[PDB]
Amino acid sequence: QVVKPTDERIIDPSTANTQLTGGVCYNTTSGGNKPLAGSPYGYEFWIDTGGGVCSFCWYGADQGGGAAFKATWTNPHDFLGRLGYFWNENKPYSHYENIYCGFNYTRSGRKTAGDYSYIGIYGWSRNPSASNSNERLIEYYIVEDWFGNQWQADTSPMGINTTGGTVMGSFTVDGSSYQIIKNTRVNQPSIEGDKTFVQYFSIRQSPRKSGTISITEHFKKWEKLGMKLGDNMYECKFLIEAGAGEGFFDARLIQFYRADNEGNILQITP
Repeated sequence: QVVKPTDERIIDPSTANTQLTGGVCYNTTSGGNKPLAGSPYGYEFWIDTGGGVCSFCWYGADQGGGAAFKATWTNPHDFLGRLGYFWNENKPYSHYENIYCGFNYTRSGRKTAGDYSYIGIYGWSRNPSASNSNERLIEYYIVEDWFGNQWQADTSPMGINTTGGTVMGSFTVDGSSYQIIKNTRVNQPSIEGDKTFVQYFSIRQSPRKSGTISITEHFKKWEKLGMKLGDNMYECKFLIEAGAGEGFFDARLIQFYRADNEGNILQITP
């Protein structure tokens, strides 16, 4: 049985709404994961073949829960900015115990991030022993929010017409139903070069800009639906992805922590 941690070092996301200052900003691609000094986290700045003018600023180890960042973009071609745990040490998700993320941010409004966009938790995992060769590499998303577009409101959850693929199931956690979707990307770019791989999505049905994500609950449910993650988790990071547009994301809080089933903290920042 999993008990929610109540440790005093956990910041209440609801009222973590003071603007942060004093970022250190990066304006070009990071060439994969790059560590942050004085921090357990790594960041990544990624864009597709370019348009440019994005910035990604970390708010440092001693404020905003330690993983807070701000991003801006101006007509990017699929900008991804992310910060959080980097692993890639041949361990399954369950090796990291119960993972949580407390967040609070502001962002630009509807239709400032193109036709598609994602905010939430993101990473990859490898499962080389999967019988289906398409499932040996996994890209995953827990989507708390997005920017909508001309056709659909940012207050309405994205669906398979944005993600592609198939609704596999659903469950309720952290105050909302999530729709679970599996998609196959066919000869597309990945962390292992151009190939076929699968994407797993949990789409929050009631989008939000602050709260707590019970990350491991999503991993457990995907696996219950036959969406296996395998034995080499790559990373687990908070993401802003903007397909295009011109806008910003500005976190007052991003706090990862890990706890055992009894709720004792194994890892937390700051």
